[PDB]
Amino acid sequence: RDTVTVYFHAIVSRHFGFNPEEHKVYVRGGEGLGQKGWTDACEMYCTQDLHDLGSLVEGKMDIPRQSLDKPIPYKYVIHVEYEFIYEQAQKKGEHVNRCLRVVSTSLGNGDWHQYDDIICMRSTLDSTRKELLKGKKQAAVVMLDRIFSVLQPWSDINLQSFMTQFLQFYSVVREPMIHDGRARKWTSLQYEEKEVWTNLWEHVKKQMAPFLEGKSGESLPADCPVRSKLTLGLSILFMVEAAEFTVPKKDLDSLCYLLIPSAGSPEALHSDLSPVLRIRQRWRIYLTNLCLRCIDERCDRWLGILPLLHTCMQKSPPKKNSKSQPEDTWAGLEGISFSEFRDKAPTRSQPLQFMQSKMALLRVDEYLFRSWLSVVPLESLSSYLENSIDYLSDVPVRVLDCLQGISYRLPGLRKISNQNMKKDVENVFKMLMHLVDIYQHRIFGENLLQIYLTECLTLHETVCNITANHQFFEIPALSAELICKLLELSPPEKSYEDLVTSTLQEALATTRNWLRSLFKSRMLSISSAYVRLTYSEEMAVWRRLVEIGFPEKHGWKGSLLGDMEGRLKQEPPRLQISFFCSSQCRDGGLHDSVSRSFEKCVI
Amino acid sequence: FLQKEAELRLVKFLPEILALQRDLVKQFQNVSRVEYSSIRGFIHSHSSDGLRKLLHDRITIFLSTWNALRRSLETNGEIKLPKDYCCSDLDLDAEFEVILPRRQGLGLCGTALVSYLISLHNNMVYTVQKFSNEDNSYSVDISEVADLHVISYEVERDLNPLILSNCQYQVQQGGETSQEFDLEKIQRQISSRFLQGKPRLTLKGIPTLVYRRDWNYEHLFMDIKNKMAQSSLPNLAISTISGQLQSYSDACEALSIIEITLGFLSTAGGDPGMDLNVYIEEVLRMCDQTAQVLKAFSRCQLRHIIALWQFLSAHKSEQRLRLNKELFREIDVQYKEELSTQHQRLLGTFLNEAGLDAFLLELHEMIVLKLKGPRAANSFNPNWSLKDTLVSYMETKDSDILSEVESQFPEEILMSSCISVWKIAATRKWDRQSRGG
Amino acid sequence: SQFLDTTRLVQSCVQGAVGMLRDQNESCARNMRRVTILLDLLNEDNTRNASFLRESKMRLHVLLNKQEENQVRSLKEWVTREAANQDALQEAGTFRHTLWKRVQDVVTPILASMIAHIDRDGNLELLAQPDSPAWVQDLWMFIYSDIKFLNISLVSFILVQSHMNLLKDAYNAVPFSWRIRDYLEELWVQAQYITDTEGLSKKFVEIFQKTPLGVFLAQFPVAQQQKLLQSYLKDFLLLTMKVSSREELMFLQMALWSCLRELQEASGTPDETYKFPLSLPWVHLAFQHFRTRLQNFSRILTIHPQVLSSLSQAAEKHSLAGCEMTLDAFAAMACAEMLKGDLLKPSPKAWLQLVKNLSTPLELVCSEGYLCDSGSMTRSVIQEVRALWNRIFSIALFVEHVLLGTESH
Amino acid sequence: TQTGHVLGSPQSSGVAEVSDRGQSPVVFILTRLLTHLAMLVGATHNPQALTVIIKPWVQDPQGFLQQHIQRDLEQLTKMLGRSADETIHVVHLILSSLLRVQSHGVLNFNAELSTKGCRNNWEKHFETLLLRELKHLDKN
Repeated sequence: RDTVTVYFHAIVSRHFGFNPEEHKVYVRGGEGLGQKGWTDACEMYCTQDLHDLGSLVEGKMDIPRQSLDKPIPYKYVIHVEYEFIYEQAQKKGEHVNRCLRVVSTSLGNGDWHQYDDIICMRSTLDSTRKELLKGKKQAAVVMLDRIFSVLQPWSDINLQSFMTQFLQFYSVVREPMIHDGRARKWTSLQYEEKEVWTNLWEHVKKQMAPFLEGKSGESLPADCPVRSKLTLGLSILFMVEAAEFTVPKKDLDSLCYLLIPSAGSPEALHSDLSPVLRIRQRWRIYLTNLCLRCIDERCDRWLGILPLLHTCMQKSPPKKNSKSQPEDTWAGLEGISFSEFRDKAPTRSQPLQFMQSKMALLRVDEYLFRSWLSVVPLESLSSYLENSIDYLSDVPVRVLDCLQGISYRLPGLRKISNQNMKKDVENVFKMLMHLVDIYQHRIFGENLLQIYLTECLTLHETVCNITANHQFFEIPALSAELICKLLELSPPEKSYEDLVTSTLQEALATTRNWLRSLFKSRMLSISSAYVRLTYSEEMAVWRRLVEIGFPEKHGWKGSLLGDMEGRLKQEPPRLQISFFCSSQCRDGGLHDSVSRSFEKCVI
Repeated sequence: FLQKEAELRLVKFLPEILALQRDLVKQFQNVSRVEYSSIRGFIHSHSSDGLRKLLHDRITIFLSTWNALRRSLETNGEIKLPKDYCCSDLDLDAEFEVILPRRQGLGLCGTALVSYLISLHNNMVYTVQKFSNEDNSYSVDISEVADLHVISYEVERDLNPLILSNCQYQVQQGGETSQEFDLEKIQRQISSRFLQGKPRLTLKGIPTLVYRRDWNYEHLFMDIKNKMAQSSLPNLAISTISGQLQSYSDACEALSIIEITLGFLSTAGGDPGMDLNVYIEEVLRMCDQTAQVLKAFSRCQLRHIIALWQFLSAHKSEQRLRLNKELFREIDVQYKEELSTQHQRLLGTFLNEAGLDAFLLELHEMIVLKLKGPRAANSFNPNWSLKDTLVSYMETKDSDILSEVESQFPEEILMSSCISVWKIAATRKWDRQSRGG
Repeated sequence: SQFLDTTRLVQSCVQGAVGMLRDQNESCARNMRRVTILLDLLNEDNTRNASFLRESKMRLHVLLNKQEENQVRSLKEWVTREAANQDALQEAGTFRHTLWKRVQDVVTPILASMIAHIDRDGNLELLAQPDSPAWVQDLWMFIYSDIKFLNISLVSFILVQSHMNLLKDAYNAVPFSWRIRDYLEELWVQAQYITDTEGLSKKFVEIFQKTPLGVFLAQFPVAQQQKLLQSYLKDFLLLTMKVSSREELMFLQMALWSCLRELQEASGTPDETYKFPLSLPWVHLAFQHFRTRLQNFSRILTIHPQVLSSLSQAAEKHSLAGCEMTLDAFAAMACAEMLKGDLLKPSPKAWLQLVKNLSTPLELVCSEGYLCDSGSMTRSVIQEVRALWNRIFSIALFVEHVLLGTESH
Repeated sequence: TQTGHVLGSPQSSGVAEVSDRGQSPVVFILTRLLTHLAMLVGATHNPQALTVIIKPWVQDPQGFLQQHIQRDLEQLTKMLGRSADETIHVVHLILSSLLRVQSHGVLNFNAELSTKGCRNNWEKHFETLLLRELKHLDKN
């Protein structure tokens, strides 16, 4: 309890001529180590041979807790040859020796790891400094490799040991420290943390490379310390996040490729990997800042990070739209501003191809489809619905989430003036009816019809109030067709009759309010002795809103006809007689109800 | 102690399940607002991993203790429950409502468990007190119970050594090994650590949620009658009131005002004096609506409020009679049956000698308080008479004229037609009041 | 907007809202008090009242916005729907009267639920109480000016529940007691789950300062901060443990303050977590580290009501609770002294019942497991009370063995 | 009330089946063991009648009663500070001792156990005989 375990790691250089069989190494330091000053305190054991670099050596000891946050002088000796530090002492007669400062807050699991660079023998300035810098670079690389290897096997304890070891590693390396009378930074090296992490990134890129070529499992290099692509991605995430240092934009295509859940389609693998990532708080901030840093004008592979984030929260909410919260929570993002990317110039055609390349990813969870719904551009949303025919055939329930998504995105979009999104809207609605009627009526099964009806009527109400130009009447027209076809598909208690009555009343009320709303004027104004409608293509509008087949026990034939007969009766009889056969009220529609009403009003 | 040691071992976790109940009560202080099907969805519906694991271990312990104690609840607890609760071994993926401590439907799991635990603790401490102490006053509620107040022990770690130290070996010169259990030392050892100094638990601070919507209005009437010496309305006073509320919307506004003031007065105090005017204007500070209703209430005090309410209610209904308006629109149609010729003939025979003013009032009160439509034949099936139910309802709190409705009332009133009698009586009163002058 | 006088609507409907509120039939029913205090605080004369009205307006707006979303718009278009309800028309005079009646009946239950959720124990009285320190109204507004922190649900006679078994006009000194309690509890749960029990205090305090409430209270000066702290210990003590007195509440107050200071003396000299020692989380920390001790102290306060008399002289003749906590030790000392004082005055059997009732708490307090570490003076105190406890226990055994036998046989 | 053989699966971590309202634990245990073995003997001829008698199960009286008897025997060997062989010896002595109780004092009780009063009288006489025979096993 009163002792802290410090693990010393070092490298003996090849110039020492060190032999583990014949020569022994020790750590000799002042009284801060817990033993007698400058005595053999920790025996230092060789572990691996680094060829030209030398020999990697590891050991451990227990220092008193009173030594925490204090400078402890120490040096490496070989059995006796003391290590030589190529630094001039500030005070004459003083020995420049390594400084151990164990950070109490950075202990983590309770064990500190002191990483010491290559041990250099005194050669019995600029060139020597460069060679020492190269040796320290290689030492940092190999200890980073060892910290990589600590991550295996993939366990929570290994992950915590990894993060603590990396934190201590960065703390030691970024600020080379020495002790000659008093602890001081090794400024003569000029090894700023900038160059430190430049070398670290250059080392990291060689571990990045094999997975980019498709290597995985056995095909990976045998010296690769990390075997699972997701594990390597999480590792580089942890290293770059704990240092908060910039990433080249070319390296995003690699780091976001690592986090893709390759070979992890079943949810069983993700559930079994969840215990390695039990902490559900720091990982959220980590992934959100990762995606927000990747929101730059590359924004390609980041769609693969959604399932990984989306595999560790609650299950999919079945609640209706407009009840819980806007799309941020329903899609599960809460941290990405897709509103600016959905409403802008679609110069990035990559996401569509990415999604087309990753059908399998759509089966790894249930938040991915809804998240993709709120991020895809609207003009390409018809293709998005087309590409999910197989997914909807596997489970004929995701159409509810499609309705939630459209009823989410539609009210946000501004009023209508163009022809492009006219094509967008008709295409997406026709794909919607297509994917609705093809499969079955099992969509309404398991007593799910009520929320579907509510979603449809809310879509009707929220789409009526975006059209005020009498030419886009086709949007409410197919909306009414959609409600009509979903009314007749459910299997035949009185609850269904009450629900259908209420839904059809709300539908016809919304249509009626819309027709009154966009027609805030007169009609068939003459102004030329050549009477024509102020809404010239209005009649056909009516023509498409009446043929839709609804149950005759309801209205739509006593209510809407009354609306027309109220509309026409204000106009003077002479004017309507003149307009009656003005070669524009053509198309006797084989007993068309609206033409017949025109006849009745005229007589 | 050895009779009930098995269940005494599980009283140590009573604070845990109680705290779970407090949390669920506070977090679901509503009615019919639950959507979670299984406990698994409810626990996984929390982003806080620490809170998730807290709920996990708490619910695992709750399930284990419920499964361990679901045998004596159907036979030994003072609350009666159906056998459908303990017949199956509940799991984590079970229904969610079971963990909610209700008192009527499917919620008796936690309530029965905690009540059985407190009952056995109370019985043990009561027996100990009546054995040696014979007197005590230490007692605590269930609102601040701690692990220090409950009885907890581990058999392998604490209970086994204390009794194994009390196995005495005796040897005789001839050679023998006899085993003796001296009762005094073991009794003092066991009593002085576990079952002495403990408080006497009471069932006051129980975590329980409200299931019944207190809208029957009868508790309000009882509270008004118990808090204040309520008095009847003087004839000149009620005559003036009926004079000043001849309109309909005036009656509706008076109804609204008096319902609000009665809701305030039932759950609070009020002086029998302090006339209704000053009570209205400055006691609860609402703005002036119409001078007519204030001038009507001017000559009334608090000591008449409920009576005023009933009369006012009748007036509203009576008004609906004169304008041929459908007078209930809320009650069951099973009571909207027309009396026969003989039935109305005997009804008129009663009306010819009767104090109609109070009788119609009380009968209208009965309909408007109990005959609400659905769920009305439980104690008022449309097959009894009226004199029996009238006397039963009036002997509780009324000492008004009674003998007319048990010595002259029709004996075959056909409760099925109960609106018709009051409607015909109201028509008779209206004709008497209007056609004379 | 100007389309309807919202202030007039609420001033009219507060009576309807509070009329159906009910306490637990005995917990200081304040219905007339509630409406009076509301109308006192529902005007526009004061800028504080104007801010309250604005916040109530936005809260009612957002609550109703979330409310109507389940409607089928058959009630969203409320005017025509009411008009078709002809009986509602003939009961409510004219047409505009009927519209006003419909609006007020829509609004009354929502405002009643708002009062129930806000006035859990008397939070409204703080604003109306004059000479209220600035921190009172500042914190009340700040907690009342958020959505996620104070989320309000909706739903007959709704219920408002008490949380501390309030005495006559308790009016919890903190603007909000239960909400802060639960918020800090869940913050502690998260901090203790994520991090081990080594930097528990540091992680808890840093996640306390991370919340907007912490950065809000950081702007409070030292005097208001410490008064808020003392009120916080008071309300937490009243909520957690119910006392049937006033002086014992102050004794518990000083005990908890001493425990907090002792906890703030455990570390040698960090100067990173001790730079804000006058902070809320320490309170919880104190309990989480001394709960058993406090519980036992509570027991020794609940088991004997007259011991407070000796406590009445404690600070007068000890000047205790300076750095560490000693009140349980002094309670044990006082109990031992009252034992050794008379030994026969009330009754030998009444004495025996008294000593046997307090036998086991006095055994618990005199345990090395109880006192894990403290000052050497406290250790000497526990040793001497161990000696006196053993003496009085021997006397109790002696009397129960001889006097009972010689008086019954 | 709740007549029949309403019991859960013996592999339950519930209560140890403490004695009822008015029986000594050892006598109650012996009486329930004898009733269980009697139900086994009856079921070995016509399992359908017992299937009608016992409410919960519908599959097999034999296996469920076997598990019941196993739990009974292990709790008996946990009951007497003897060996399991010695528990078997004790139960054999108890069983053979009620054969030599020809003394007839068992009147005024129904021979069909159709009423609760007669059931309680049967339990009373069973308790009397069980105590008379268990106060004679230490020296035998």
